[PDB]
Amino acid sequence: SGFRKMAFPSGKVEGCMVQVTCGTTTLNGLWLDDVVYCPRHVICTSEDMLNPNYEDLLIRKSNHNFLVQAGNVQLRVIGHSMQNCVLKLKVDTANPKTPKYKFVRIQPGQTFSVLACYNGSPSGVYQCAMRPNFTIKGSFLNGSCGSVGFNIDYDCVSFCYMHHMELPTGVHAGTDLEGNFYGPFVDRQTAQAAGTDTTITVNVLAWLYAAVINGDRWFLNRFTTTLNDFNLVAMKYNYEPLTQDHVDILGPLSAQTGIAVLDMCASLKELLQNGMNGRTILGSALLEDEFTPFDVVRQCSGVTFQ
Amino acid sequence: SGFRKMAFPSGKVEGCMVQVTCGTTTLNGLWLDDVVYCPRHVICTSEDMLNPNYEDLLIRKSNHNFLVQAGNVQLRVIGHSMQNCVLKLKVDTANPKTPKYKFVRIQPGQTFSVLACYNGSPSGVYQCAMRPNFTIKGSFLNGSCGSVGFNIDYDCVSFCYMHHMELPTGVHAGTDLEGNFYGPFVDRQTAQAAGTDTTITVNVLAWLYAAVINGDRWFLNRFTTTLNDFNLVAMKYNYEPLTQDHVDILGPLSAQTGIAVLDMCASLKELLQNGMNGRTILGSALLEDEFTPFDVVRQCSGVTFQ
Ligand SMILES: CCc1ccc(Cc2ccc3c(c2)[C@]2(OC3)O[C@H](CO)[C@@H](O)[C@H](O)[C@@H]2O)cc1
Ligand SMILES: CCc1ccc(Cc2ccc3c(c2)[C@]2(OC3)O[C@H](CO)[C@@H](O)[C@H](O)[C@@H]2O)cc1
Ligand SMILES: [Cl-]
Ligand SMILES: [Cl-]
Repeated sequence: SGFRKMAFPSGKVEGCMVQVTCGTTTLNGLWLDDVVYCPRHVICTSEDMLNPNYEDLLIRKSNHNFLVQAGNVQLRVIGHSMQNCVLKLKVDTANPKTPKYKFVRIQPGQTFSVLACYNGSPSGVYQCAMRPNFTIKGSFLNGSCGSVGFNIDYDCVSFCYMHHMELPTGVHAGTDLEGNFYGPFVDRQTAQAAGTDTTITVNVLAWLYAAVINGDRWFLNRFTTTLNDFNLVAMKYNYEPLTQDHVDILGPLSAQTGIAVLDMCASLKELLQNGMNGRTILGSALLEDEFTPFDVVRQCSGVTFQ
Repeated sequence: SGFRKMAFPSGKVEGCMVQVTCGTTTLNGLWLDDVVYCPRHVICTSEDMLNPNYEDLLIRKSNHNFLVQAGNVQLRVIGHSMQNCVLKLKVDTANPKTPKYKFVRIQPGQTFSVLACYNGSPSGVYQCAMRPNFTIKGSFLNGSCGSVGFNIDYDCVSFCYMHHMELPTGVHAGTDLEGNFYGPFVDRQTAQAAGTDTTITVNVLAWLYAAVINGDRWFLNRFTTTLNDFNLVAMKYNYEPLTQDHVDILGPLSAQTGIAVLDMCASLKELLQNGMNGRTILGSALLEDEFTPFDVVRQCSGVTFQ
């Protein structure tokens, strides 16, 4: 036992990272089959970003202007095109390391792993979640744009995110692999502010289920509640309303533990009202919301990937 | 910016994981060059573990009894030998994926990443630290024995840990790659209890330096202290005494931030005495001690690995 914020093994995605340089800008790209995906702002300069017209900035570029390096070998670019906020560079070699993969657009509250990269070289891996206000709370220095978020199922990598920018508040915005941003964010430097960072209540309960499975049970109480009562409390603490679909996704953890979902909501409610009183749950002194119900089951079941 | 508990990319180690079965027991092994390392308790049954005599249990084994599978291909075992608590199985093929690597025995307070594996297949990766009482607080289900902890420098993997067992308290014990356990723990089921889980003060300050670099500065105050005063406080809160070598390792973060190490200790001191008052630092409501000073510099500098 033990429960930890665990990322997916990163090897399969490490094999797709490449460096992309246009003019003076270098960032990362993702090499899948014979196509290299990267943020389109690689073609921008520093003022270019105040109010760029990418359609016009790309007119000045040709295939030979995009220097793509995979490890120490240069890749040949035979085509380029813009799709939403991403450029797709067609190279003349298929990546030999391409895993089986899919492109998916995730929902707020879902989690995924990030392989932070600089200059096409991996730096580290950590788990993140798509926040209800559509930002992620990552770790990104300059040059990390183009690093991707992903989940792995069996032997299929589902890419879900590509990094594009940092708000003045230090949180992060990006796109899916079709180039569409999560949320209202745009790839220009402007007054962009994030909405409320509401907590993903269904992940919190999942994590409370994890704790009981992993021996922490002090928060369990003699009470129960209803969805309509619970939700008055979640609305007061800036929590996502809990829904019947969520109660349903929590069924399996409820079955394995024998603790009814609504009794667990009653545990969460008292914790919101009274705090933890200086105690801890799974090593944390605050309620954790970046573990989905699939993530607790997966980690508590030892699911592996081939 | 942003600061997160980041693991090392796991691809290089994913290429060394293999399944090891002796009789009915399956666990993981590490395939480096032509040798496969795994816990010696793979040769034990269930009662065998109360007070095993591995010397005698191994006398009953031969090379053909150790079934080593790498992905879907079986490996041929041409030799086996015990070194402390690990068995070394010599196979007739060198692993083609062997990275450059080293075996190191770490010091308490040092951190490393774990690639949790089941049946020779990776499941996830997370960062851990060797605790002052020589246990690690991991995530391990049955079948995870043999998963390794590691750090990567440049393109050299320094293996530092191999998982072997769980104490009744849910914390974990293991060995280095030479087969010697960290701490007093032995590979038998007995009354083994962990000593105090003291906090690694030099990592805490490192993380306080990370927070200031990442915009959290509310804990900074108008005070300073001395090592001898500070240490009276660390001793009262079950913190490791801070030493001059530690002040020295913190120099670079002190230089980059302009906050004197002893002023930062004065910040840590008030936090120990008054608590955080319901606020948070780098997203945590408690003081984090599993980031070493090298880990903050590395993550805040974008160091990558080839
Ligand atoms: C085969 C051995 C094994 C596997 C997994 C676990 C841990 C575990 C954690 C979390 C969940 C579950 C199991 C699970 O879903 C939520 O529990 C449901 C009700 O018992 C069950 O119907 C599901 O098939 C599923 O096992 C223990 C032992
Ligand atoms: C080249 C661009 C760059 C690199 C790294 C960073 C972040 C950074 C974080 C943490 C530390 C340091 C830097 C560092 O050690 C601790 O700061 C010391 C005093 O300035 C310096 O002497 C060291 O070389 C080292 O830069 C910013 C910009
Ligand atoms: Cl916390
Ligand atoms: Cl974490």
